[PDB]
Amino acid sequence: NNYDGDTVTFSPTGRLFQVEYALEAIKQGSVTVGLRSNTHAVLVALKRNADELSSYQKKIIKCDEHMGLSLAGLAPDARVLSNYLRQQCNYSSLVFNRKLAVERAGHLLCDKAQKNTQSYGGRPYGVGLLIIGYDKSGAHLLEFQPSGNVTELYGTAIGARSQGAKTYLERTLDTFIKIDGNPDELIKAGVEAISQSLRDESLTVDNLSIAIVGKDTPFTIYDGEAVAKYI
Amino acid sequence: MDIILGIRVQDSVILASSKAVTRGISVLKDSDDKTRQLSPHTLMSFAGEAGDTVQFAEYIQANIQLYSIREDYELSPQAVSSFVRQELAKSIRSRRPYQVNVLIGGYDKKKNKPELYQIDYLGTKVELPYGAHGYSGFYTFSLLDHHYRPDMTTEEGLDLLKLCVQELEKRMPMDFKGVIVKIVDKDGIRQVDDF
Amino acid sequence: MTDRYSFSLTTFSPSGKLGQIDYALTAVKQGVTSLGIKATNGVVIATEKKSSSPLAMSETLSKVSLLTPDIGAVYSGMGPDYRVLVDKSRKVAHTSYKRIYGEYPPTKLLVSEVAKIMQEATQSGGVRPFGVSLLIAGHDEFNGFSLYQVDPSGSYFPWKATAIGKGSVAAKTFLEKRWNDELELEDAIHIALLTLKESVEGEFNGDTIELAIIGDENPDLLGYTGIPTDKGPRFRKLTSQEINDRLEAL
Amino acid sequence: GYDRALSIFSPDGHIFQVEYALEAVKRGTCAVGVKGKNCVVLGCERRSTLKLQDTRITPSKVSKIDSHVVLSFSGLNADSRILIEKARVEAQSHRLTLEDPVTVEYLTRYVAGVQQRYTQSGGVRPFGVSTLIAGFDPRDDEPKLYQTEPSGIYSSWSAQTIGRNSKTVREFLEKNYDRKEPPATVEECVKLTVRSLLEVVQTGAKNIEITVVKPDSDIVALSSEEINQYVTQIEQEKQE
Amino acid sequence: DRGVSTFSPEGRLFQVEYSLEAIKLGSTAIGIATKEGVVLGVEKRATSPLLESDSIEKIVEIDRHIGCAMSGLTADARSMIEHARTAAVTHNLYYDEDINVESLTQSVCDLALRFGELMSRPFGVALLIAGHDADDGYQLFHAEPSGTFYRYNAKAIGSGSEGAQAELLNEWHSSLTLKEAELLVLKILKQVMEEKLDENNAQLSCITKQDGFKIYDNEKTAELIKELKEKEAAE
Amino acid sequence: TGYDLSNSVFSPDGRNFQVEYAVKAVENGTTSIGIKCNDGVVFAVEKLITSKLLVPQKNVKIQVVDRHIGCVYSGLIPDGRHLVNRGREEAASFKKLYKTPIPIPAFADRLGQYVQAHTLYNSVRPFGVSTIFGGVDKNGAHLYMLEPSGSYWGYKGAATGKGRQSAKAELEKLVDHHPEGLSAREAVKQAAKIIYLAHEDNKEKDFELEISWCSLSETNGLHKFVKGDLLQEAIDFAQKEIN
Amino acid sequence: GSRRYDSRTTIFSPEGRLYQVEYALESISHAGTAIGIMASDGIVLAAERKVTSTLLEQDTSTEKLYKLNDKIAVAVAGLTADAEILINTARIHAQNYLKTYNEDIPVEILVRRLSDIKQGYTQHGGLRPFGVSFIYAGYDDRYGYQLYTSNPSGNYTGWKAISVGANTSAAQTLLQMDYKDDMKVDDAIELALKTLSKTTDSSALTYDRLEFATIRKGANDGEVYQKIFKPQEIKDILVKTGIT
Amino acid sequence: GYDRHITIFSPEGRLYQVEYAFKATNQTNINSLAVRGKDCTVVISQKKVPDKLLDPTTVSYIFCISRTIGMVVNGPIPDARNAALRAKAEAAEFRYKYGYDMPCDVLAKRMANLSQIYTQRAYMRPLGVILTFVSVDEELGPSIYKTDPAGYYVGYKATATGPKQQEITTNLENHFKKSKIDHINEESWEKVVEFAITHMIDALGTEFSKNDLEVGVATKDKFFTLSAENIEERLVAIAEQ
Repeated sequence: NNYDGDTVTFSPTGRLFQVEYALEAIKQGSVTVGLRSNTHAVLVALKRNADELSSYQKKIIKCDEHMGLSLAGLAPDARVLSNYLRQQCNYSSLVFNRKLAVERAGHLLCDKAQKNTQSYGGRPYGVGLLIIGYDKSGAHLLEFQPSGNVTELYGTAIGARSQGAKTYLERTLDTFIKIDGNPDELIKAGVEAISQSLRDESLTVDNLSIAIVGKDTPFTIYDGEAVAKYI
Repeated sequence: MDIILGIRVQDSVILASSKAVTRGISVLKDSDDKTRQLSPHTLMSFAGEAGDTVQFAEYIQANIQLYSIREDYELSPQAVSSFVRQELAKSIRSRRPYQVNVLIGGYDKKKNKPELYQIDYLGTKVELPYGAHGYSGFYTFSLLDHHYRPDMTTEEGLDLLKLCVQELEKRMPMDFKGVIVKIVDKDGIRQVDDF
Repeated sequence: MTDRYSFSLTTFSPSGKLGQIDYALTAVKQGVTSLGIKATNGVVIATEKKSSSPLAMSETLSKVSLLTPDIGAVYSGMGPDYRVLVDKSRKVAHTSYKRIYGEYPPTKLLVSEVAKIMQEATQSGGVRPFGVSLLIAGHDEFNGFSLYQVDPSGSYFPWKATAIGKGSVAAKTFLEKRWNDELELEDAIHIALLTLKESVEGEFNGDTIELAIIGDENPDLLGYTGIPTDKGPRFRKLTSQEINDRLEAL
Repeated sequence: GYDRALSIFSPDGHIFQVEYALEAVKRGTCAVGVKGKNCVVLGCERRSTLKLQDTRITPSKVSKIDSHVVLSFSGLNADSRILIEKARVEAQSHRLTLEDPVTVEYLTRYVAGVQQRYTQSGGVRPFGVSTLIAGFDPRDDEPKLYQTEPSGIYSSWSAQTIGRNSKTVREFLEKNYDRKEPPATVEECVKLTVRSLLEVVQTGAKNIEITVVKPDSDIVALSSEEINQYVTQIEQEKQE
Repeated sequence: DRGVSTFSPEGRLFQVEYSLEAIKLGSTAIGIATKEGVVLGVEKRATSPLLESDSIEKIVEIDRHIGCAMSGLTADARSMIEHARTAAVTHNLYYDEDINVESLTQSVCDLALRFGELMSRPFGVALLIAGHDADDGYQLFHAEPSGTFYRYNAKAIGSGSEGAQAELLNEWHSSLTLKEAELLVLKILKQVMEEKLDENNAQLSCITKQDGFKIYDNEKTAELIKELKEKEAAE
Repeated sequence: TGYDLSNSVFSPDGRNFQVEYAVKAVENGTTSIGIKCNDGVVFAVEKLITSKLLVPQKNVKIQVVDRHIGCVYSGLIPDGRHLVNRGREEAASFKKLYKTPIPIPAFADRLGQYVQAHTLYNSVRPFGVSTIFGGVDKNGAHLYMLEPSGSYWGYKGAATGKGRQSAKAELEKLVDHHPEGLSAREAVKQAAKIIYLAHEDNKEKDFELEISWCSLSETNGLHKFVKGDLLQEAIDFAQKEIN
Repeated sequence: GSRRYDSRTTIFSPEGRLYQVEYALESISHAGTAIGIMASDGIVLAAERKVTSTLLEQDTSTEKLYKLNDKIAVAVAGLTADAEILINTARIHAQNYLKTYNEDIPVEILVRRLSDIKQGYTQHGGLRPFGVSFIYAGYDDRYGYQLYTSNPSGNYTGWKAISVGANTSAAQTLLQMDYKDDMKVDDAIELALKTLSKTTDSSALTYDRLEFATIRKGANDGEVYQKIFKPQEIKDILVKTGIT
Repeated sequence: GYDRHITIFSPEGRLYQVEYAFKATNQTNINSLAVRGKDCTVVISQKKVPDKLLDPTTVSYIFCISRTIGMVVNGPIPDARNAALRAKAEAAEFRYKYGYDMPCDVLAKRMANLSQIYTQRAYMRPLGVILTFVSVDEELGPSIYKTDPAGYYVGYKATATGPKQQEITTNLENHFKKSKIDHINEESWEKVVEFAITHMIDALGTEFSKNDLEVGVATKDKFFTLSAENIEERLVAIAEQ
């Protein structure tokens, strides 16, 4: 109200409204799902078009051979944060000959977002990210909020109508965690999860975007006729 | 480059500058004009290290042309020479100094007088009836000391200049491929196309 | 962090007033009275030592300050602002003059430097004006004795005699009746003590009054002998006893 | 440093500081440009509220940027000097590096770029100035006339006016200027320019300035008497 | 007042949303992508008849294989064009090849959100970037001041955009010829323009693999306008 | 009014309202505690299980500084991470110049001055965390708690977050009933109980217990996380006390 | 943050005016009147000190008339402290020019430079403008005797006769009435003092309330002399012209 | 009304942020007292530990700035420690640059100058503290110099600070009106501490245990604080006469 003019101002109840408004931009964004087993980790994303002449906005970005994310919210902010992750993954490989741990990647994203919430002149990031990866401790899934809060999960969803997919994953928890050594079935579970968030529209060939990373699987993105198999 | 001469007579200033450009072993050009018009009644000839000479001359030219447009007025030869001196005095304590020596021949329209200024790369300025840079003075000054009069005509100045060039062509080891001669007077700047 | 106040805090209002300068002058008006009188053979500057508490040692608080051996200063208004201005004035006398010319600045030019500092606090980014008016007395070879007033705006004026602060209006009228161009230094001190008594409520003695002069050279205060041209400072702060002696002939 | 964003968008998609800069131009004295077949004429209004003026030394309204290009303006006089200085420096810089004087379009594009920059840089306000830039490209006999404004947009004009009451003189030019047959001579072009200012000026005395630019760096400013002869001939034809 | 980088309660940047309103006031620009090439067209919209209309430059070359049309505060586009041209040329210098149309577009869009208290405000202009490369063929992109860019088969921006976009919705198909696209841009421009469309107040351009980016002559466009008139009178 | 709109502004009371608003964010956070024992310190924190999809034991909250200091905080988690990152820089520079690992009181002031600095200007926001930290140095065990104002003191026991009142009361009983002191192993058990008891203020969702400790005898003066059997033993002891 | 307290000193009004410039001009209208008159054989500068005191040391006092170099002087109207900042900058510029070209700076070039400095404070930096208007009286060998004025906007103009400060409207009308082109310095001295005597807000015009200066080629032969009048010399010229 | 938020003048020529910083000074509800002996300078301050969970040994508002200089603070602990760290850094730098120990009055002036800057520069707020510096100076002898948020400072024969400063001040005034000397005429510092505690008891009307007080003592070449047991020995001597 009187306390939402900038990110440097607490409200009388201790809230940061500019951060909360940035969180609101994610809720307007298109739905994207993340889930993992013990061998693989999967991203599923519903892409959004402007109209029938337009292309469908890309949602998934590769960060390294073993790591990548999906976005929901301001796309240019995702480009900035993913670029930073690309650099940090790269610094780890060049300097230490070491693949960057997914947990450490989450810590770095948290700290980068935090600085934009405590200083004058700047603004919070207006995007949410779902980071998947396979490192020395197996498969991982992270959820990033521009408040700075990063959380490790078995599965999750962000964007508009993401609550439906999140409840489905909460039911299916015991089933999909056991899908080891079967990439197709894990993606099926993710496609079925994101279907719980659809209304009026359905998953078409240029609508759907899928990414996977695992034990002997580099981070790869599937679009176009490559996802027709799962429709 | 090599030889640049200057002489101030009754009503004009005459500048003579060699045409040769030599890059070590070969003479690459024999028609090089080692001068820049700074303003309608002011001419500057130059000699020194390759590249720096033309770079400095054109830089000065640009600055005087800028002043002329800003004020709608031509600076006096004295004022132009002082500006050039300061630039060279500034340059000598720089990271990489301009290795450039100049003569400035101008006709002052206010005083109705020709003026010749000699400035070396250190920023050493002197006003002279006649001047030179490098070894040119060593061969020519004894002739100029003898024949020079302050009331000489332009034609007499050219004749005395011819005698100087002839002595240079006789006793200098280097072939400087003749000189381009230019006259600065009340009507402006013109080139003597047969010398 | 970083100072993000790069804009002026003093600005013109629709009526053409510079509010912050006017308000700084109001702070000066609330300040304790100080005065200055110029004689033929000297200058005197004086003020009241308004002690905040009787447990406080008011001798440790100097309202009258030496700027150079021949220049002194007194103020009315905010004490802390004065103290830092004295520090800056002492330094600028060296950096912008003595380290260049090998001699102390003339009164008018040191005043000019202090004035410049006060002007800049009226235009520079993220600062308020100084809440003081200064009276600067001094001597130099070619200008003789002089007395100047400097205001929060940076404006300065030379005076034969003047007063600033609390009871300045009444004090200036008192000085107009007594001042002439034939006054000796002792006469000016006498008039200074008379003028200052009117604005003082409580105790009036050497311990509650601070008074200094710009007068003859004091070779006894030089600290060394041997150089004929060096004859000592013209600034001298009067002692508590010296003030009380002149209060009996009052 | 002072970084405050003074030029910003409003809810309706307007940048008010740029729009208010145009209001400063509206207040400025009228300036007009007309191009003939082999010339361009720049006319300028002088407000007669200021007499006891020394006209020898007072800043003239038309400024040479180079020997072949001129610049006139409407708006804040102090602001215009900054643009004129920058334009003159760029003109010499162009000659120094390209070894050819600026084209009229290039010089216009530079000045317009400076104006635009001051509409999205921190801590600065836009120029309260619109300019008319006229001249001839090197070794070219085709007349050139361009206009710039505070936003930084620029364009070419057969004839144009800026400043106070420019709506009126543009009205005149739109019905009197024929594109198929522009003022064939210097006389005809100056006459049409003086006529256009007489719609707005008041007295045809020391209130009208005229500068003629011809090809090959031929620029001359007309005197009071020369302009007065145009003023005389125009009204004697009007008495009919 | 309030920050230039402030979020609204809905999660949108105030300044970005306001710049989008400035673009709505701009003159119309249309692009249509085909398998034979991409066509770009604009409304010139001269403010007066004395303004020489061929000096209005709202279609611009970025490289031989990339063109660009603008709508909104067109002065703001100049630094964007300069950056685009520099990026295209620089990539050729570093890699001895043409730059991808998408990569060029992405580079332009990186400038967009570089504002705060960098430039003091967002750009008040939208761009249609059209071009061809070997990997993805003929392409058309819409670059906004939000930093977002969408690829389009066909797109209209400016004051007549939503009416034009509805028209492009019906008319575009994957088998359009270059000639058919040219007439289609002219037809839709004529529909949304205030003044009557002719060769002086409208401008066409195209990008083909063979000939590269070309702005059409007024004589060439005049013939296409006459061809349009006759085929509309044909039924 | 308007005094609460900008940081570093004194109200007519002499209060910095922005700092007081930062405290509200702390009070909204989960419960964290610290217990000073005979030869060391124990830290414990409540982790709310928002969903079944959270991977157990993965989202670690307690942080180590150097090798002998533990830090836990309640409020805005990112703000706490920023403070610990600074603390790690401070500890590194101290050890670089002076060789010895940073003493706990010395480390306390480094965090204190940094947090206080974020109350001096309107261009920055105060920290939205209260931090409980400490460890073992050459003079023995030390426990500290640091507030958004930059204020800190030494403690026998400390608590912050939503269930701080409940926790404080439990800590006060331990101080009274053990004037001679508490063992490190006892302190771990007691820490588990107190978090379980403090969870009544957050009873809607279930939680995960996380404990760490530094002890001269039990961990050689190094900070370690309580894991496996010792953690389960503490959970069992805690569950027995609430029933 | 800090934005809250920013007055924004460099913005246009809806009418296209610069707030701070306009308000600075309002400030200057309350300053003591300064007049400059240009004649064929010299220039006169006359100015009124603001309500003085009998205890002010006049002979060592300077608030109105300042020397920029041997050929150029200024009359000040506005904040004296602001004026001294600009005056020192102008003195330096004159010396920079003299060092560079070995010729005295032409009057207009100095005036343009100071005016450009004033302009900058209205367009960038977020600082308040200088509350000062200058009258420049000077001589060079190009245009001869010249009078200029500049104000806080950074705009400058040339004049035959001009006033700044208080009552300029009344002063300018009186000057416009009695000024002629073939006028001489001694006549201009009389006009300036007569104009101040009629426009003043004081009861009577006396020597202690005035500062006076002339720039004459009344220097022996082909040179120019500046004369800052002493208190006794102002008293004499007041008697000569028949005002006291 | 933004003249109340930053340190610019109000229409009355006042600085409200400075005035409000003086009010923050009494937020701790603690009173301090300082007196001078023949050979020493003593400072006492109330100690309040309201929470049983606190470690009472870490609760302190007296600071050892240098070997010779002590400082007691009236105001919140964050600002107190800010001032303490800076004073320590300034004192150490002074010794390094000028080759002798920084005098108490010179440090006071330096900190007062820093405070003055916060009253003139807008981006910096005043510190809500009053700083009382004590020492036995090698030139001036026993010294008390006190600084406030306005940037004011002065020397004192004796002084008091806190919510009930007036009661203590008047009590001290009345004693020095009797004795007619500028100090406590006593040989040992122990008896000067006893004087200080006795007169605080009289002025406040409250009794003190060993944990209710905090004492700092300055002698030639060192400043030190007393332990609870040292204070207890002081309290016993007071009660036995």
